[PDB]
Amino acid sequence: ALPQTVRIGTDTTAAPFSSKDAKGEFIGFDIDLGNEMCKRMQVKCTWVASDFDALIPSLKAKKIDAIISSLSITDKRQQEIAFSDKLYAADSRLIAAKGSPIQPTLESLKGKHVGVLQGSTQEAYANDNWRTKGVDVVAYANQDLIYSDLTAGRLDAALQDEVAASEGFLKQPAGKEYAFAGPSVKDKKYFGDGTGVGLRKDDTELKAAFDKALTELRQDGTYDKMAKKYFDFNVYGD
Ligand SMILES: N[C@@H](Cc1c[nH]c[nH+]1)C(=O)O
Repeated sequence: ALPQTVRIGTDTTAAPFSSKDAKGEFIGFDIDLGNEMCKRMQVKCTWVASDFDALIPSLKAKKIDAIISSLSITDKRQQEIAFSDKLYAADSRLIAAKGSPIQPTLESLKGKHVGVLQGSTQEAYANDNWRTKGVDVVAYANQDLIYSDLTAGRLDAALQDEVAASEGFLKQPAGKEYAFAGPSVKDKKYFGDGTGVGLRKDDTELKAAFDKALTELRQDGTYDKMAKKYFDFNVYGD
């Protein structure tokens, strides 16, 4: 007994997963995965653009029915919502100007201005480990503002999902002066185990339907073919 229409919230400032084209249409791997799952679930879907920090509150308030927005599956979030099976892996990594000495350490970052998406796992990590100890962690409503402040020289660095930074910024016109600063930062507590569709905990049938559709599109190679549009590596992980 699925609803006729499933409302999916997403933060469209995370190319190549979720963004808007020049005419305002939603594009990216998350959008492809969502549309493909909806097709297989035989439901209509409405995409809803939202600031990232509003997605979980909107889901709990029933203003949307699902989140597909590179939403990392973390222990903390499991206390509040449910998740589909893994959509893809997502590690975090710092970016800074090319030639910057910056590393993802307190010693390197103390007093420096570091941008993070408000509501993100990166904000949680940076707040607990960096802000408490004297890094100027600045939290933003969306990632476009982060990249804008970085290129304006207002930020020294920014922490976000690695593949989004690489494919959506470093390899794009705006990010040519920038590069990764240090290696990815893996931390089981903060960063979770890949991303998934966020769902209300009581929506057991909707979860089962998303899980079934995801399995199905992985089984028949649709996942790999869609992924190949964006990535020359195994985005799913393990
Ligand atoms: N994957 C991270 C960061 C992110 C998701 N969407 C945009 N940024 C999170 O779930 O918090």
